Amino acid sequence: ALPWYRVHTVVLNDPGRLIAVHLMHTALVAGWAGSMALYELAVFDPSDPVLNPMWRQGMFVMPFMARLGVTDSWGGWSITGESVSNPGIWSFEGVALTHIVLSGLCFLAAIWHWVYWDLELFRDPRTGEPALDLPKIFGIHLFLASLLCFGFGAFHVTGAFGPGIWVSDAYGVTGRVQAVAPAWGPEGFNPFNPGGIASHHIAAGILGILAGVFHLTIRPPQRLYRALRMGNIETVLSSSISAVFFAAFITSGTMWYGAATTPIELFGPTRYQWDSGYFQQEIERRVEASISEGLSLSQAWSRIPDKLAFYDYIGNNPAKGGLFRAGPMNKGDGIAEAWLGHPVFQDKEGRELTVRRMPAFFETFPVILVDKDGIVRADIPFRRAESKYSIEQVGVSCNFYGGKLNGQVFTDAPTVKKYARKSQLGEVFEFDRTTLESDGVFRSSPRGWYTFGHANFALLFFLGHLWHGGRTLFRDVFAGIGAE
Amino acid sequence: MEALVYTFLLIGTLIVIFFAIFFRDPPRIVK
Amino acid sequence: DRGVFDLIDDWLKRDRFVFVGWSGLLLFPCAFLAVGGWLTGITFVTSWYTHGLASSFLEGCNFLTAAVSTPANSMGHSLLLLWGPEAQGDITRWFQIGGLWTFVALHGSFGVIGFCLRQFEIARLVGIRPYNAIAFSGPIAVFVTVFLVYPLGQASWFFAPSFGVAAIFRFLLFLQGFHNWTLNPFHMMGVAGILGGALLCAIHGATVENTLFEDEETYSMVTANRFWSQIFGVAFSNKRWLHFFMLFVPVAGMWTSSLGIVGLALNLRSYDFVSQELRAAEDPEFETFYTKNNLLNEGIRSWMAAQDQPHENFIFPEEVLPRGNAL
Amino acid sequence: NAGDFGGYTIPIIGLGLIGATIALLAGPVD
Amino acid sequence: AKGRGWLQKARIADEIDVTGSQYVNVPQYDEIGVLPPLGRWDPLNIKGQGEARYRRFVEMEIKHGRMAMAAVLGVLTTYSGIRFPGYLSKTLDLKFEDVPGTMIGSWATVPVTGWIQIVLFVVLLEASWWKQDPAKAPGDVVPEGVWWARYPDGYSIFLGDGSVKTVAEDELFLGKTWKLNAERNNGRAAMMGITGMYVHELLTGNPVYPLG
Amino acid sequence: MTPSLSAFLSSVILAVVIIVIPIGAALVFVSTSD
Amino acid sequence: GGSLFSAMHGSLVTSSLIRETSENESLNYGYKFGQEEETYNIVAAHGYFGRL
Amino acid sequence: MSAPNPNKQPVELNRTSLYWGLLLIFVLAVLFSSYFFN
Amino acid sequence: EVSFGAFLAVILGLFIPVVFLVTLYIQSEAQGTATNFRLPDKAPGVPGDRYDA
Amino acid sequence: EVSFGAFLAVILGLFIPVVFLVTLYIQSEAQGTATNFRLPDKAPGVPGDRYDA
Amino acid sequence: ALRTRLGEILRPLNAEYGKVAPGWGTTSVMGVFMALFLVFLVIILQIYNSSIILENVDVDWVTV
Ligand code: CLA
Ligand SMILES: CC(=O)O[C@H]1CC(C)(C)C(=C=C/C(C)=C/C=C/C(C)=C/C=C/C=C(C)/C=C/C=C(\C)C(=O)C[C@@]23O[C@]2(C)C[C@@H](O)CC3(C)C)[C@](C)(O)C1
Ligand SMILES: CC1=C(/C=C/C(C)=C/C=C/C(C)=C/C=C/C=C(C)/C=C/C=C(C)/C=C/C2=C(C)CCCC2(C)C)C(C)(C)CCC1
Ligand SMILES: CC1=C(/C=C/C(C)=C/C=C/C(C)=C/C=C/C=C(C)/C=C/C=C(C)/C=C/C2=C(C)CCCC2(C)C)C(C)(C)CCC1
Ligand SMILES: [Fe+2]
Repeated sequence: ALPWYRVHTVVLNDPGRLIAVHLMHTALVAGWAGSMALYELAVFDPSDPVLNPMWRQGMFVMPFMARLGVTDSWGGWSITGESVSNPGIWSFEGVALTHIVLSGLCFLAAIWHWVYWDLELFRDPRTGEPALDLPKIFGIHLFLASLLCFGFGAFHVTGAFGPGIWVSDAYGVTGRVQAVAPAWGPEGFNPFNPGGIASHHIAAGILGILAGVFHLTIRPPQRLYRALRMGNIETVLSSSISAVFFAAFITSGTMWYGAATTPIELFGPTRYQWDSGYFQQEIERRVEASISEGLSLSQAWSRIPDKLAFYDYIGNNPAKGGLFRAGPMNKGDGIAEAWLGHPVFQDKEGRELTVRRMPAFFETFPVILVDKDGIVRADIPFRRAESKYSIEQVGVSCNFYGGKLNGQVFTDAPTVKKYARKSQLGEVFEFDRTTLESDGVFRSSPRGWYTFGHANFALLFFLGHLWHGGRTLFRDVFAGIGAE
Repeated sequence: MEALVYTFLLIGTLIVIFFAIFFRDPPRIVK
Repeated sequence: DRGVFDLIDDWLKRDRFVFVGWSGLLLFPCAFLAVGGWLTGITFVTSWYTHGLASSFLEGCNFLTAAVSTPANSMGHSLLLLWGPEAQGDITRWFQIGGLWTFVALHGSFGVIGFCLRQFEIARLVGIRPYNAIAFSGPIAVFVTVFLVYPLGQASWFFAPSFGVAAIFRFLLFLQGFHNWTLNPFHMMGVAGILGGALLCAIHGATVENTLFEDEETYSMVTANRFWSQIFGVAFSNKRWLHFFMLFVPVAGMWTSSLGIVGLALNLRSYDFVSQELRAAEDPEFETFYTKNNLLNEGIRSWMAAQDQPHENFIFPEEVLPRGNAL
Repeated sequence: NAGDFGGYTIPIIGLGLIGATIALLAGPVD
Repeated sequence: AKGRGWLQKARIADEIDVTGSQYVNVPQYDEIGVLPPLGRWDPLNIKGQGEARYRRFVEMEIKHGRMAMAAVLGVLTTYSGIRFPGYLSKTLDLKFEDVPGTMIGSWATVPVTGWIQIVLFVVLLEASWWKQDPAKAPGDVVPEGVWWARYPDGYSIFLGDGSVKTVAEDELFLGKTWKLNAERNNGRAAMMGITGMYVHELLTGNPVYPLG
Repeated sequence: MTPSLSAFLSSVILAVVIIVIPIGAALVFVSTSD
Repeated sequence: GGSLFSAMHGSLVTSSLIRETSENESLNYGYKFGQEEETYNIVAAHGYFGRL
Repeated sequence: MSAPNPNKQPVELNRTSLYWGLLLIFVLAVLFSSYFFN
Repeated sequence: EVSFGAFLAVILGLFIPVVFLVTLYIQSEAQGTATNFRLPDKAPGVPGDRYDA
Repeated sequence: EVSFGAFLAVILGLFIPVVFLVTLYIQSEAQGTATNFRLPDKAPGVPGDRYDA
Repeated sequence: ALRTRLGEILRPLNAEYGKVAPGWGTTSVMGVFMALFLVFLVIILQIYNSSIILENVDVDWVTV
């Protein structure tokens, strides 16, 4: 008589079988984490962390392992590129294998709790019916969670007894796992300050322990117990679902806008770094500093790191992919091989021309060369349009500085047109489109996919909060009402 | 083989529609 | 009753000309400010300093072209509070930078929260199940994803819809040209739900009125089931399943299309079929209706970007503007 | 990296402690 | 005028059943030190050696566990490098920083005249001041008026609004029996901890040898 | 205290003393009256 | 408006269904094909919509 | 305890619900196959 | 470029829920609950009589 | 080169008969005939009594 | 029901079902903590939104 969408409500009044299905879900989730990491370790290429990082290869669980301090592998390599001798058990493979062993043990524990459902612990001594004292259970679980929250902040993050967390510079070129001192001032509320992570978990953990002491000692008010239906297991389901989508909306914005918990060396750059020219402005700032030192343009642009130039490329923008463009970022433009250098375009009048950069909105953007005033000087016309300001007519030459083509000058129109198209996407790079049979359409980073999954999951969990919230407050009439 | 998959999906949908029309649950009026 | 909370609870639920309740403490001021803020914007407030447009009755716009336009792109995702660091308490500068848009959107968002809470409150007061609140979660999901989630994933509040008739019409063609929103399967599920809901409204109202009893039940369910079984092949036999279905399909259409808008916030769009794009690139004679549509999307993007996004200072010469004469 | 924070000591002692407590509580009462 | 009349009005009312009726209160861990995992773990049956001989062992476990808890905290503080400011012996030019934080290092470097003052303070506490009363509970050696944190049954705690809750002896984390049990168990764990830190130091020079 | 922080504090104080407290007082008055 | 009125009417009827089934049985079994009496409480739904 | 569980309930899916589910799954496959393949 | 993973997504994304629905209906037929033209449950676990009976 | 058709042969060659066996057992449980520790049929269509009542 | 060693241990932790504080209890304290949490959440939102610009904290990527 139970419909298909109500089959799991047999567990609603069975605390022993409720632990069993929760242990089974734990076994599947821990099993997924070990399996996802093992599959990811099979397809990971750790050869070049500069132009082929984890986020270019579609690594999903690997950035979260590296964020908390797991950077070495049993194969002798590390995420930073430095060859490691002995990582111990807590390598990438050891973390993956432990989640598999934990999955099997939870699977066996789920079987025991399913079979031995009728425990005296779940029975109310006054009535003999199955009962769960939910306010007391909340105090136990809040105390246990706050102990873990405090211990994670005080020992793991601060490095007192722990590895620390991933920290980097403002441009993501020197990233490493390092102990982080807590920031107790107003700077701890800067989301990009990693010191806030340590100070939050210590402060919130302490307050949660104090709240756990209160919730383990003081019983709920009678009027609050009746209003919130605290004797019903569905009222905590509705409230936990609400807290769950509340967190998922925050972690979606934190991932999308960037924070200290989502570094660009693990998840890739954000779309707002390309919008504001974040890496571009720093690149010209370092070049202009070298020019004032007396270096020529060739050597000034040669000091620019390839990692910094790779960030200033629209193919690394997470807002450039597609919903059904599956696979890694290397499946798109290709696997990055070498920075080609910075092209400088010039007409026959010595005017320095800059290609107008492509906004993330446009799938295709017109190729336009403008001077320092802002007037359009050269063009790449649309297909067979009647050209008047074309590259051939204007006569634009291109000089490359830095990279592989350092010092080279290209003046023939087909190569100038080809590099003007590549200059529209930011820094010019050479790509291996044959290893993965890359098709040339841009894909999204792990930063883009996480936000899509968790903002959509949070939206769907808002619906579940309304449904399970209504089922709690209307439990008496949910089989129907009386005829009047 | 993509067109084969598309054709199989469309023909399967039409088969499901045929079974839903002609092999439906017969409506019986309560007494 | 006993205690000051109980007198307030009794007064709020008292039968008067309009029900108030506890949700009315949030719904009534927020909804009045959102509607009043919108009527203020379409009458007096311009969009000259944010969009380079006239959008008020004071400037000569009519009801179709007036709007409460989105903030300037330089504002980002600022809350644009009246006391915020942008307007700094200046109500005039607040109107000019588009702060009225965030006023209407934020008070409107808390308004629809209060209305859904009102649906929960009256259902508990009357004693019925809260299915109208679940059905209103469809419009909530559409409003939240389109007016909040989509600009929050984009560059700024500027790319959100502006509260106006013709401004919404621009937003339709903007998402078609820039995201190929019609080719998204989530919008397709939304169209099926919304057109199916209009079908269900028309077919149920016609059937009930045409199977009426000449005067318990007012219409013949047996006759209606017999009619549609022989006309269409299948028919409803359960009246309760028929009415859950009338709830389900338009609400599921709202929820499915909202999931695609979230993807469109991060530009995770269904823009292209890659194999069809690659084959047309190597073979210029190949052409389908999807490839013709991507050509029209390029025409939308390049011809509107100069005026739709005036902050970017796009200067597009006639050579780079796509045309049908150059194929 | 191996040998840091006690090496394999704490995971071995911790796993042995969990296994011993489960075996201690496995028997029936009275 | 007695200044304690506001306490009764600020006192929270007794907890009841949700229906409205009075709550029904509705096991083998009666003695302090008898805890859920092992219960009464008495392999040598010291409880069967006599009530006088068992009363001796309760005070003996309490005293041994109390010094071991202080001893463990002392080594963990000094081996970490935490020191008092100034000099330990201005006559011997012994700064606090010069003395090793290790157990054997601190035991030898501290002067014997300094060690005598520690011992004599313990002797003074053991023989006159903190003497065990046979009528009093085991381990209750602090006399009245020596400003000790006590948790009697029904003692008052205070909430955010100023309301007062009375804490029974069986309350979690706040009752007397919880704190009495936690003193005994932390004393038992530090008893094994301090001898383990001694032998790990004897073998490697590191009291916490795997760590560090 | 920056001007934006002072503006936020003023906004919180203004919300409490113009919206919350007057509406609550009006509710208490009309509930005890009726 | 058709989608609005369809969802509105469906939610109003689904809200005021008269109890005829068990604790977690599907409520659609509470309606019998060919029955004469009303399957939902019309006055309760009308009162809800009037107060809404 | 391994007692007979009293919360065990039979599960029901009538032919109409089966047809609705089959139609939903087939139509969803028809809609999303083009996007998965490209 | 036949996307190998896309073929499994279409096949398994169709086969597995179709299998689940077919398995649910067949055991419903065995229990006599695979019709909506039957009375509500007489007792817990006891389906009501069909309208034709 | 991953043989595309070979993956479907392994997957569908395993999934389809496993599905058929699981569906047959589940409807057998609904009829009370999924145990061999029961008596033979007392009548056509009526399964025999189980060994433990 | 089955009695286990761990079940007897955890028995007092699930023995207070239905026990409530009479009346409004500590709801007034809870409302204050909820109001303080609401103000705190608005603060960290407006800091991230740059609607509250603090003294020398900058919402931008930091070094070390
Ligand atoms: C000074 C040490 C000391 C004393 C006097 C007591 C006394 C008591 N204990 Mg403790 N106990 C101790 C240390 C002690 N305990 C330590 C370190 C632990 C943790 C491992 C425990 C764990 C414990 C539990 C779990 C329980 C007791 C119980 C008891 C009571 C009766 C059982 C008994 O007497 O066994 C004590 C046995 C002796 C004193 C034997 C003499 C010392 C032997 C020879 C030590 C063996 C060598 C040792 C490992 C050091 C090695 C050095 C090497 C060079 C030889 C009594 C109050 C029961 C109870 O709590 O009642 C209130 C009970 O259930 N004890
Ligand atoms: C006014 C006044 O006076 O009122 C007083 C009253 C009163 C009640 C006294 C008060 C109190 C409370 C107090 C004093 C509490 C004190 C607590 C204290 C000091 C308790 C330490 C435990 C240490 C343990 C368990 C160690 C075990 C460690 C073990 C088991 C080890 O094996 C150690 C180890 O190294 C080895 C051997 C090998 C290594 O590989 C691993 C590790 C490192 C693990 C007040 C309120 O404060 C004030
Ligand atoms: C028993 C045992 C064992 C073993 C174990 C194992 C080996 C495990 C495994 C495990 C595993 C191997 C698991 C896995 C899992 C997975 C999962 C769980 C998945 C899921 C998925 C999903 C859920 C998805 C979905 C989706 C899709 C498809 C699309 C999109 C959307 C989504 C995402 C939703 C050992 C020896 C150790 C020990 C002893 C015992
Ligand atoms: C924003 C703002 C605000 C608010 C304000 C408000 C609240 C306002 C209101 C406003 C309003 C509230 C207005 C209104 C208006 C109205 C109107 C404008 C109307 C019109 C009408 C008409 C036109 C009609 C027509 C018709 C129809 C439709 C149908 C039938 C026929 C006839 C003809 C009758 C404040 C102060 C807070 C401050 C900040 C800012
Ligand atoms: Fe109707």
